[PDB]
Amino acid sequence: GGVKCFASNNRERKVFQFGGYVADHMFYHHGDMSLNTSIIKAAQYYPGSSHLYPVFIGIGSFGSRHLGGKDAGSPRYISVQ
Amino acid sequence: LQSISKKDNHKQVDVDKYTRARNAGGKRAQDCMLLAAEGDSALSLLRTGLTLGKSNPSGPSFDFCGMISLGGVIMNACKKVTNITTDSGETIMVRNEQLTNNKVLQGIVQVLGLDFNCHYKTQEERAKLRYGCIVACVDQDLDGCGKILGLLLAYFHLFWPQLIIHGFVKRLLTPLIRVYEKGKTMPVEFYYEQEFDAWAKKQTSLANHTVKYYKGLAAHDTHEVKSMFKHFDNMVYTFTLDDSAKELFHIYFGGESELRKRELCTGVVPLTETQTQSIHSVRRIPCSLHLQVDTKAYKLDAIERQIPNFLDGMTRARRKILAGGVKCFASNNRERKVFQFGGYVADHMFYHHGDMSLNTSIIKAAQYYPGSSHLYPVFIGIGSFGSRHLGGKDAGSPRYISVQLASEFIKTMFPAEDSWLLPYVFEDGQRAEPEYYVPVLPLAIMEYGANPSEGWKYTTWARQLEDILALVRAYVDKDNPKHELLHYAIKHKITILPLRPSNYNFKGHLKRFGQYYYSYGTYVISEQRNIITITELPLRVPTVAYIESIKKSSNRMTFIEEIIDYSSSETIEILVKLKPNSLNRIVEEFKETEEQDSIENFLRLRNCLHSHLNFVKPKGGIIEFNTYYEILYAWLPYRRELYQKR
Amino acid sequence: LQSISKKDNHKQVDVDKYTRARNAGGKRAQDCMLLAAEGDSALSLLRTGLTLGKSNPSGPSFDFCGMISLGGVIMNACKKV
Amino acid sequence: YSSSETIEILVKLKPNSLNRIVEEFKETEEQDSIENFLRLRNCLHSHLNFVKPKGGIIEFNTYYEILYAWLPYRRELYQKR
Amino acid sequence: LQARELLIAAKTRRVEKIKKMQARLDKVEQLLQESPFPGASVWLEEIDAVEKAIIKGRNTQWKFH
DNA sequence: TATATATATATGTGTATATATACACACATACATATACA
DNA sequence: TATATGTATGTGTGTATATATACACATATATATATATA
Repeated sequence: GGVKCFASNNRERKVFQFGGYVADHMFYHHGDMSLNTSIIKAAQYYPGSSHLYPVFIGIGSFGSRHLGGKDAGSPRYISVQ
Repeated sequence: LQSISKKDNHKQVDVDKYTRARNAGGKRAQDCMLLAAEGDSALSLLRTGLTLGKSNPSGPSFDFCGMISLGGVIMNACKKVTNITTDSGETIMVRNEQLTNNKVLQGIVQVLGLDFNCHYKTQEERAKLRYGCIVACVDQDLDGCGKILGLLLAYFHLFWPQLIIHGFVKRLLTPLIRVYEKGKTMPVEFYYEQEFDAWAKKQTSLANHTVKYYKGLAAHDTHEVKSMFKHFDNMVYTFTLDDSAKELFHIYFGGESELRKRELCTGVVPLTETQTQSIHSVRRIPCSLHLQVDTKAYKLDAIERQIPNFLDGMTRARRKILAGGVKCFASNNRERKVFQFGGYVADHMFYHHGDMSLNTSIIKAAQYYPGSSHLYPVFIGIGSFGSRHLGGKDAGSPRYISVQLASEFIKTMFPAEDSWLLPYVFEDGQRAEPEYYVPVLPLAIMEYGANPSEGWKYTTWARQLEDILALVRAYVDKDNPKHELLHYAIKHKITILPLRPSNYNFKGHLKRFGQYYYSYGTYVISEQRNIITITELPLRVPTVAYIESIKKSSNRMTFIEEIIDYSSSETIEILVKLKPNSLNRIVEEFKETEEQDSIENFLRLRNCLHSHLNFVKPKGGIIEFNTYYEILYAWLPYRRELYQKR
Repeated sequence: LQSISKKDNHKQVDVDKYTRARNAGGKRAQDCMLLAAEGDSALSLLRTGLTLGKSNPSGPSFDFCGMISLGGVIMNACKKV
Repeated sequence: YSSSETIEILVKLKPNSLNRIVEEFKETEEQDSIENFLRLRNCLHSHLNFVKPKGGIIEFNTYYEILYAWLPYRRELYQKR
Repeated sequence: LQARELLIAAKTRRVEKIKKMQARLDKVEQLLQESPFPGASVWLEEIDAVEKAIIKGRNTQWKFH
C-alpha cells in the first residue's frame, strides 16, 4: 500500500491517513490502532532499532534509544514518506 | 475513601510527567528553567533537543532545565473562585474543591514550590522557589498558542501578579509554516496562518515550493530541531504586566459573557511597526498586546469551527466531510469504514487536527434515529449507529461500522454543476472545500442543534417541511396565488404563511403558549392497578437519562415503588408502579395549571422549545437572527444569483 | 492483619457493564440466560435486539435474559493455578 | 548525561570501595569483574523459526541454511522476467 | 483525432450532436429572459426532485432500497 | 553454602476498552437566610 | 414554624485540546524467596 500510495508524487502524509489508505486498499480486516503502531515502528531509525534498512523515511519525532522507541509521537502529529 | 484505596493507588511520584533538573532546589536553583510542555510527544521532542551533547555546545541541558506536562488544556480559576468578605474589611480569595483537586496544577505547585498566602513582593520571598522561571513550550497553532497560554497567564495573574511583574512567565517561539525554495538553503518561516495565506495569494507560480505545516511541535525533523536548539536563548520571550491588563483578563476569562459578546464582533487589530520592532528587539511581551491578538484570534477561530453557516447549515468539519465524501465515492458507491474514510478526508481536504474528533464527527453525521440531530443526513450508515435510549452515544467503534454516500439526495440537494461556481477555501495553496454550499432548500432551519461556543450559544428546532415548500413555491412560482402578497411581505418585513415546528417522527403534542412552544409526552393511567404507562417522551429526551433523572428526586420517590422499562428499539414504553393510596396526594400536592397537567408535572412530561439563532455569515463573522423568517429571507437571493451565473 | 484483610479490603459492589434479567435468582431462576458478549458494541447490538417489542413476539427479551462483557480476551486459568 | 544517540552514564562509588568489588564479583576469563558488576555483556541466542511459502512453519539451524534456501527463488524469477 | 473518428457513422453522430447543442443553446437563451428572475422554472423542478427524494428516503428508513 | 520453590520482565503481532479540559444557556436539584411570627 | 430569597452546584449539545488501559503468544534472564544441613 505504500508503494501504491506514494506513486504519483512522494508527498508525506500523517500516520493515521496512510493507515486509512492501507486499510482501505489492502483489505485489512482488523483494528486501526495496531496498524498505526506497525506503521510507526516500520519507519524508525536509531542505534539499536529493529529495522536496519527501513521502508519509510520518518518525518517528526519517532522515539530514541533511551526508551527503546516507546516514546514516539501520536499518529496525529508525525509523518512518513 | 482515599485511605481505603491507597494500597493499590500509592503516591504517584510522576508529578504529572515531571523530569528533575540536576540543580532544582539547591544553591543555584534560581539559575534554572522549567520547560512546561503540553503533552508527551512534546516531551519526546524536548528530551531529544536537550541531549545534543556536542552537536550543540552552546545549548541548554538537564543541569539547569526540567520538564513537565500541562495535561492538555489548563483549568481556569477565574470561574472557579470566590472573593468572600470578612469582618475586618478584607476580601479573601477562597478556591473551589474542584480547582483544588486538579492533578495538573497540583503538580506545578509542588514542583515550583509556590505558596498561596504569599505575595512575592520582595526578593527575599522570590528566592524561596525551586526554579527561576516557568517557560511554556506550547504549540504554535492557534489553539495552543492562544487558549492554554492565556489560561496559564490568567491563573498566574489571578493568584500571583507580582511574578508576572518580575519576569517569571516565559515562552518559546516556534514556526507554524516553513516553506522551502528549490535550490536555496534557507526556508521562509511564518508564525500565523493568515500571514501565510496573504503571502501565498500574492504569488503567481507556487509549482516548486514545498509548504510544511507543523501541527504540534513533535512534528519537527532532526535538522530542524538542531537549527532550533542552536538558537534557544535567541527565541525565548518574557511577559511584562501592564496596568490595563486587569480589564482584559476579566473580559476574556471572566464569568460574564456579554463583555465577550460585545468585544468579539470586530476582528483582530493588526500589529503596528513600532510594536513589532520593540517586541523583536528588546525581546519582551506586554500581556494586553498578547490577549488582544492571540486569544482574540483563537476565540474568533473557535466561533468559526463551532457555529454553523446559515446558508448550508453545516459547520467547517461537516463541510469538509461532505466535500471529501463526494470526491471519495465518485467511481462506485462502495462502502468504506469510518477510520478509512476519515483518513481520506484528512488527506485530501487538508484537515489539520486530530483523528478521534473527525471520526466522531463522521459517526454523528451518519446517524438516523427518532430524535437525532440530522433529519436529512449526508450518509447512509451501515452497522450499529446507536439508538434513542442512550442518546446516540451507544454506537460502535470506528473499526466496525461503515458509511456510504446517500447519492441521490446529495445529487438533488447539492447539484454538481453548481459547485464549480462557488468561492473556495485554500489550505497551503491548494483548493480544499467551498466557503459554503447553497442548497436548493434552506437546510439551516430544517434540522436540530445545540452547541456552546465562545461568547454565543447555538440552538435550533426544525421546521415543518411542507411550510418551507409552500414558502419557496410562493416566492418562485408566478402562478401561485400568494406570490405578490409574499413579495410585499418581503418588502415590509411581515409574515403571511405559517412556520410551525417539525412534529415528524414525534407522537406527543405541541402547544403555543404566549411567546414559545412547548412539547408534551403521553401517559396512560389505570387506578385499578396503580399503574401509569408512559408511551411518549418530549422532543430530544433520552430514555435512560429521563429514568435516572426521575429517580434522584426524593419528592417523587415517596410516591412510586417500582419502575420498569419495556421499551422497543425505537418506541417508548415505560411502566411505573405506585404505592397504594397516593394518586390523590399527587393530585392535591402537584398542582395543575392550565399549561400543564398534574400527572405531567409529576412525571416531567413537557419542555420548552427555546431557540438561540446565532450563525456565522459569509466572509466571516457572527450574525444573530430573531426568527426563522429572517433566515429564509436572507437565504433566497444567494440561490437566485447562483442560478443566473450558472 | 484482620483490619488489613478487612476495613481497607472490605466488601464492594456490583461490576460494570452488567444488565440483570428481571427473573434472576427467583422462582423461575433456572430458565434465564446470560448472554455474555465480548465488548460494549456487541452489548449495543444485543440491547437493540432484545427490545424488539411487538415486532418479534417469538424472540427473547429482558424478562429472561441478561448481559455482561468479557473484557476483551479472557485470562486462562490452566496455567495460573 | 547521555545524548540522544550516544550513551554516557556516570556512577559514583562509596569511598574506598574499588577493592571490595574484586573479591565479591570474581573475574572469569569470559568477563571482567566490572562487567560482572555492571551487567555489561549479553548472549546472542537465536531462534530461527520462520514461515515458508504455502504456509506452515519451517525451522533452520544456521543462517547459511536460510541463504541457501533463498537463492533459487531469485534465480527462477530472473528467468521468468 | 483518432482514425476511428473518420468514419461515416462518427460524422453522423457529430452532426446530430451539433443539432442537439444548437437546440440547447436556443433553450438557454429562451429561459435567461423569463419572469420573475432568470432560471425560475429550473428551481421549481429541483424543488420537485428534492421533495420526492426526501419522500423515498423516509419510506425506506433512510436506507434507499 | 547449599537445592529447591513460586512469581516476575521484555519483545512483535494481535484481541478488547478507558479519561481530562474549553465553550453557552435553559433547567434541575440543594440549601439557607431571613421575616413575619410562633 | 412555615415561607421565600438569595446563594451555590450540576449535567448537556458540537467542535476543539491533551492523554489512559486489559488480554494472547515464546524464551531467556532475573531478584529475591525458600528447605534442611547443621
